[PDB]
Amino acid sequence: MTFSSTSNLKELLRKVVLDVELGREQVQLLYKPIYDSIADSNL
Amino acid sequence: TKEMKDFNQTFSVEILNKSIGESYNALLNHIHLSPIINFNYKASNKTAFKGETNDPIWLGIWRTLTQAQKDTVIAKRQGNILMASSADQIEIEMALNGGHLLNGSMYPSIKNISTVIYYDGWEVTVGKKTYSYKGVTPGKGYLIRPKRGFKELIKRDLTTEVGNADLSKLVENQIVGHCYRGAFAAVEENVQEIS
Amino acid sequence: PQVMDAKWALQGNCVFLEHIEGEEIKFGTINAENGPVARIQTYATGFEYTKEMKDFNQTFSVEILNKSIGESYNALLNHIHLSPIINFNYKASNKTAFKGETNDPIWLGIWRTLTQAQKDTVIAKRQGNILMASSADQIEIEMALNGG
Amino acid sequence: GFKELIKRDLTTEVGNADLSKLVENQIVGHCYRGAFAAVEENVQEIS
Amino acid sequence: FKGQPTPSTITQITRAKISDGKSVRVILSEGESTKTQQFYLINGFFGVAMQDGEKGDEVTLQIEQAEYETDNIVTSEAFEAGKLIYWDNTAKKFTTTSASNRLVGRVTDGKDSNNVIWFILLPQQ
Amino acid sequence: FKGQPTPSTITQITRAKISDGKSVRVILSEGESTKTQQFYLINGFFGVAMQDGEKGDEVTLQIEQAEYETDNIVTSEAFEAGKLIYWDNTAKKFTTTSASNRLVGRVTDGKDSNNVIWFILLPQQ
Amino acid sequence: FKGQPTPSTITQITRAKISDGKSVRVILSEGESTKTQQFYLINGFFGVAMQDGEKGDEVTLQ
Repeated sequence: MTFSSTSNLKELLRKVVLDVELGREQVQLLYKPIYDSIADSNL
Repeated sequence: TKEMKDFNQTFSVEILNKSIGESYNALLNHIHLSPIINFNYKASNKTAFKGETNDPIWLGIWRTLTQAQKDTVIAKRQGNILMASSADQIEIEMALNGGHLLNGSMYPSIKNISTVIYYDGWEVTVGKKTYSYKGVTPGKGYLIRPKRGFKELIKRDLTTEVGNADLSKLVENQIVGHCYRGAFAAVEENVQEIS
Repeated sequence: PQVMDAKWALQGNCVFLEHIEGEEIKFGTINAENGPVARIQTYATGFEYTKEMKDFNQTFSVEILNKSIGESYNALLNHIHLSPIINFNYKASNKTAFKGETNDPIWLGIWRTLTQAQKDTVIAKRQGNILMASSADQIEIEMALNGG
Repeated sequence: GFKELIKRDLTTEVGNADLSKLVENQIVGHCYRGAFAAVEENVQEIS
Repeated sequence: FKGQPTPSTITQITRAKISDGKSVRVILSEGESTKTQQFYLINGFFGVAMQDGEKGDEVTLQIEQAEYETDNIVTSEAFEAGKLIYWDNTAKKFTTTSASNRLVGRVTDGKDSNNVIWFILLPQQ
Repeated sequence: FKGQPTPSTITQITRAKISDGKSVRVILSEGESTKTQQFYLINGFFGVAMQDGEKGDEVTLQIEQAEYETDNIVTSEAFEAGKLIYWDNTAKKFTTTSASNRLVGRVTDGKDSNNVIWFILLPQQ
Repeated sequence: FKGQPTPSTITQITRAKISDGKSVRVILSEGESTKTQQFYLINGFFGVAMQDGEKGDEVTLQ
């Protein structure tokens, strides 16, 4: 009795996820040391 | 749509918040730094590759760096922060660090550069289009005087608001993040470098 | 399992375009990033020897076959794990040329090429922390990694 | 970017033996293994 | 993600609705200038330009199909309530005559003494 | 009720608006199928099918007249900004040829390198 | 089974090999008979009948 018969029936076969690093890079505020900030809602 | 928020369990609002934060920060970098990159430098600011020599080590940008510092003290710019594409990081580090001996020429460490920065680009594919902020061009750098000729105007930092839903279609609130901001730059705070 | 299923995750996309006062805002999007898929194969080997050969060939015995199995086993282990590395049709990005090519060097000058690799593995974020090479170049690769 | 999967590292078994030919047990050793690898970890050096 | 450990296929969850479409951005050509809050036929779009824009500039038209007030009519033609209204780009004026003019709306308030009319902006046919 | 304890009269209050009409339900014919977030001319209604379907199935078309992003275009023709576009159902793609095709919008953003265009959807005349 | 609360779709996993195929099972015709352990061409199969087969009786070839 081949294992290939049970290949398609993924429900019967145990499922394990291939652990891997997924995501996207975190962006950062590079400018800040250069610029001097002035904050005022009325500009 | 509200169905998409409910049934698609992985989907939520937090992904939208994260993407808003990322795009927001990337555009802050763009608006603040793109004046530096895009500015049409004149001959007074540009400094050619003084480390040409003949068979110098690729830390010869050190030479090209040092002249630029002189080019700032002349005209009293006094550049203090370096910016350059991360591709040229290591060589710049080898210039900034105590670059090893070369034919007995113990080149000393360059000083009065408190900080270096690496503004590479930032690309994102939204839908069927791709929007990207150009980074520092490879093989270029900028000596910068800080905080005097550069001023950031912050009217509204970041305002995210939930807007016009449509109960007739069971569609959740449109979320919109908007900002009122600007930047002011100057030619009298920059010296360009090649490599 | 015979095949290990991939991971999945979601991200969003927005751009913050410049907003004229009369502008109608442009919406964002989402997308799904799916991990890779790995599968496990089967390897097997054996023998078929007549009992007469066992009986008379006094040199012959099972332990020779056990040693041969061990040798073939570890050889298959290292080959299956590393032959993807060697056989890969590397593109131009991963091919760091021989930067010891500066004329009249000392052959610890392969150091230069290694430095180029340490540069190229840091231009791209793929910082390579271990090296592999044919043992024929073990001397120079030592001299490069030491104080030449 | 490199991962080794080991389901059955190594099993050796003794099996069929045609007594009509006076043949000893067939011996078979086998393993269940897989390797995941990528181009996102490697740089090809020359010399 | 650059320099990720492993390849990973990006699946774009396609969506269509880029924007609500109330207002459309356009770029003015070498013979086109816009004053704020006026009607200009730019790139086949007819709407209320919301920005002062000289040639080569970037200006936003409003095409919300709401009710609009205007005064740029041709005074000779009597605009009665309900009559279809077209845009004559040669003279840059509204007009009741169809001819080759571009249909833009339908008049709600007839021509008053001051040649003002209120209409509703029809879609971009 | 039915077994009402007292005779009574029921008076109706007529009202014509039933829904905003932004989305139309349609039933797929035999020669029709729909993919999520794609344009289809079903029964004279052109819109973005929001659910996958097959023969004899029921789906929802969005006809909001907003701005939509798409690339299913005859790439030979140049879709400059502002040009009218017609759905050719035989080829099942946007064109600028008209002929017997169905006028389905006007382009806001011209054809970029990837043959992607942003266009406003006309209201199904 | 019969008292099933839920409809169930059966998933029949196939396997072509059914038996080793050493012994082919045949039926004795009217004009044919077999003895124990003897060669017979029954229904195009040549083999050693191992049951004394009468007409219409059953046997086991090899």
